[PDB]
Amino acid sequence: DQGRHLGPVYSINRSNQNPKYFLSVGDWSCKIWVEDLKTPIIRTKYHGSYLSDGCWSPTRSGAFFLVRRDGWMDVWDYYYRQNEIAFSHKVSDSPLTCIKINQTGGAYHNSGKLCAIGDQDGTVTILELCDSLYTMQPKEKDIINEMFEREYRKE
Amino acid sequence: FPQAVKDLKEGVEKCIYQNNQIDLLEEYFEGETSEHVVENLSSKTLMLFKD
Amino acid sequence: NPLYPDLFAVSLGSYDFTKQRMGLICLYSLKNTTHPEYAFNCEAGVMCLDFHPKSAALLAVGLYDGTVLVYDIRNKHKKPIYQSTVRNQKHTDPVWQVKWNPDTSKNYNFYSISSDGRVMNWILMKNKLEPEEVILLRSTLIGLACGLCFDFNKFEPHIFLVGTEEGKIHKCSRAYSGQYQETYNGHLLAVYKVKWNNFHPRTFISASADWTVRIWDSKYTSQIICFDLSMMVVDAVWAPYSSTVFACATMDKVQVYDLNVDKLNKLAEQKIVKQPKLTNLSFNYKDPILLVGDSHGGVTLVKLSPNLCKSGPEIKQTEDKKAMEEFKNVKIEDYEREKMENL
Amino acid sequence: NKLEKIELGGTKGKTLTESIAQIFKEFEEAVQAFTSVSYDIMNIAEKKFDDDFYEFRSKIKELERRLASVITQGFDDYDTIYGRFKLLDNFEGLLTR
Amino acid sequence: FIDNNFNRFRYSLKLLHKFQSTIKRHNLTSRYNAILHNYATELDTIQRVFQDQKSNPPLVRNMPPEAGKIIWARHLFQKITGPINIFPTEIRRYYGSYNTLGKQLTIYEMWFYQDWVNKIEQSKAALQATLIVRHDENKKLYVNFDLEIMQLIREAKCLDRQGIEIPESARIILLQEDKFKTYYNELLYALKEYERINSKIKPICKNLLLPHIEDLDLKLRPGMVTLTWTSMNIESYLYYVHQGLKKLEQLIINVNDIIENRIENNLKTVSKVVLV
Amino acid sequence: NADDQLKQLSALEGANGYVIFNESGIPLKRHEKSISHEKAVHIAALVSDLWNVSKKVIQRDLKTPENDIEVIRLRTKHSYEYIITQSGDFTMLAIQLCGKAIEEAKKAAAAAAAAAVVQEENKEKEKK
Repeated sequence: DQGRHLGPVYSINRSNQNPKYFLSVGDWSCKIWVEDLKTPIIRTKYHGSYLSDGCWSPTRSGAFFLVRRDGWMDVWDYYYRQNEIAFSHKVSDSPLTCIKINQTGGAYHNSGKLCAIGDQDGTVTILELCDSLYTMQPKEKDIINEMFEREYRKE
Repeated sequence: FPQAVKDLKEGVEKCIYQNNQIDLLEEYFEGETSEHVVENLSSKTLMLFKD
Repeated sequence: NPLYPDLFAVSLGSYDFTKQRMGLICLYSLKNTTHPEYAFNCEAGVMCLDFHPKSAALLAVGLYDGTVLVYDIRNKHKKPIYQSTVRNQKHTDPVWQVKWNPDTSKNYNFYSISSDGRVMNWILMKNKLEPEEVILLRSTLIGLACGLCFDFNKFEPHIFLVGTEEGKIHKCSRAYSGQYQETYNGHLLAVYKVKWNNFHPRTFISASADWTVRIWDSKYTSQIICFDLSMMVVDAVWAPYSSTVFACATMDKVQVYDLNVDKLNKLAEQKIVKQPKLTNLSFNYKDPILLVGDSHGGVTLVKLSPNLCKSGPEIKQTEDKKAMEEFKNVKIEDYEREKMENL
Repeated sequence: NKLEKIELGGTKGKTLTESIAQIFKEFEEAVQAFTSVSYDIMNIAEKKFDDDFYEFRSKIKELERRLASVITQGFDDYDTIYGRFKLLDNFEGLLTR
Repeated sequence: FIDNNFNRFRYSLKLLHKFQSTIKRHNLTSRYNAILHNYATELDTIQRVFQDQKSNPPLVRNMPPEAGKIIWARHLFQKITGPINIFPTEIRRYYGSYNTLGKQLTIYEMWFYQDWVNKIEQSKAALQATLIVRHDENKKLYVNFDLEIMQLIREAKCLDRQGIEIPESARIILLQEDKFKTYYNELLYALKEYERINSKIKPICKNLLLPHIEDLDLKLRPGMVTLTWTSMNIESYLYYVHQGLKKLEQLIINVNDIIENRIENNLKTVSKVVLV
Repeated sequence: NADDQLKQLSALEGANGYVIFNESGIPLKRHEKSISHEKAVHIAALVSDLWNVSKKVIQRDLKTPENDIEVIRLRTKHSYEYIITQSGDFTMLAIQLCGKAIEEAKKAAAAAAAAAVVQEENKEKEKK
């Protein structure tokens, strides 16, 4: 009834750190829903064009990345500011069809360091994320669980 | 001997008072680093794959 | 600096409004007086400089165009750690008073009062600063009231006193953004500095452009005691070591008054530097030394006499450890009661 | 009582809830003063209760003033029409006239 | 005992309290003589202060000299009136105080009128000039805001606080003062943000990305020179500038990531290769 | 009279001990806190070698006629300070500490007192 998306849902994902919380990216704005609540716990803003794919960071539960169809990728971090995007980057002029984030790792690459985004043009770009974004911040897991539970109780 | 020791001590005491006023070797905020320092998030394209 | 008594920082600023020049912030260590321990260059003169009580390194800087600068002493580069911009809602005109909130639970809290008159609360973040308006100065007049100073009671964090250019001192509460707890109409001119008395709550001393120094009780709507000086009063600061002791510097004359020693007459009057007018004066908590700032930027420290001290009727009488933080509080109440009987 | 139950969980969390918790406690503290009700019992002849009411009236206004501030901060924080509207629904019955 | 009490009083507010106890019992005549004489002494020090503070009065902190000087004169006149009213020989002291006040009101009223006529004409010219301007030597965009408009706005606000009636033309600017501050703050933030974006671009790319840098000036330039400060939709124009910066940031950030990450790591690895 | 000077040296803040050396090198009087005689024999030999070398060096090595060292102060790591003053044929070494060092010493003394009190309490418990 209240969670119907304006456009068809394209990507459904759940944070590796917490299985109960999963975010579905549909049309202009992706939403986050709890395991037993029909309605979405948190709706985040609105975005230019549409969001083709959004995926949770495996290393850090708090920050999830959504790639828009305008060729701009914006990273949402709930650890610092829920209200605004942590940063916005333009991968290419062509629309980004999908985004995939690496898990586990080897050699010089840690979990979440490299993100692969596929453009409509057909080029694939791997972006090395900042160490602060990929590395877990102090008490991130405790803070995110308290905020999500509090939001769930409010809903 | 008696006169010299009071006099010598007096001189030693005078040296003690000047040093006692200020440490003079202390280093303000010695050792501790910058601690919190703003960091800009950054993104670096490592490579591009195209057909 | 709270951590080290020897290190004190004076930030040079340009007064008179029409003449504007770059202001250099210099921290002068007591060990070396030949040159400043730390030298900082700023685009505009620094109106106010403050040090966080919990950490000596954190420094709060207020400059012309309302820019708010945060500086870390530890950093070698010496560039400002944080800055205020139009997107960060930095206030207009000049931020005359800037202070550091003692509570560290919510990261670090920065309090700044602009010339326009908007109390601003700044919380330190990572590569970003968040500003929150505590209150608006806000009468058949155009625009917001101008505020030249603001102070926070140590005993109660919620109640804070903010001075105004209009000349009416306003007691304010953090909880009510749009409401005024109380207003004092005693001053006829803008109050340069308002400070709560040490060791007591609901008491403060305010220095105004009109050449009069007034001590007020928060419960009362008028100043309990008013001191008249022919020379215009620039600022008044309470003594940290003992209550009912304050210093006022006016037109090259600095006067210290103790209520117990004399009801009206100033205990001591001095002129540290004959050539220049004194822009401001500060008090050191650790020792009885007063810092006086001249118009030319020269800063001279004057050590007070041992004649004035707390628990002076009898030396080491009753052995009360509690009395140092309680008898001083008790003594002002007794002095305050005497003023009520006279009026 | 309804205000204590509210769990908005929007934007900044815990610090806002702690302030809300103190406000709910503040109301309980007022009830404990008024709640004790020494003598009183709504006597028409006794005017002591009326004096307590005026003191209680100031306490409710203080509670309401704090609610206005926290409510205004929350509305600015959401930054979206849907988010701000959701907060209004939670406080729909909590409006203090 | 009574004599000692009188000396202590010679503070005026405090004296009344002492008198109340005294009221129940030539002490009354002496008290009136002391009060009348005390008022005269206060008027004399204020009169000397008025002459001393004439040329260079100490204005309220962060207060305009034209408005600050007027406020100081008004406050001195109010203080004289309060003691004159308290005073209610006695007639001679009152006559002198009235002469001084009459001088304060007559001179300052003419003084207040002169400042507004000069300031209002100067303020209008500063307010209506393009949007932003770039120094020829500096070659960088700068906010074209005028200090006099800000100075006039601060002084205009002060008159309302003291209850003085400002002119209707001055009031119109004061009503829109809040809107101007926000517009000025956004423009300053954009210029500071603009420099930060330029700093991010590396030197090699600078020439390659020079046409893109021109586009920001190209989109900004019509708004810069045709807004005329009080445009019907300036805030909307500011929104366009923000959209342009975001588009420039996206491409610039992607270029920096491609250069500072994937290409740099390859070249660095080849240098550290050794292969022997 | 002579005994009072040793008490006076201890009274001065930042003073740990005082050692007096004769021309021969025998230590006349030393502080009780510092080792007595064994430390004095070891301190007197080092100061005489240093004082004699410095006195000889100033006159010849610096090529300055009639120039004699009056006081030598050696500041080392932590709070150590060793002012040396020569009166007539007797030269003494004074060891003083900085404010932080003095505070640390006071804390140590307090800890020792607390330990003694605890021991006394334990003894009382054993007696009970």
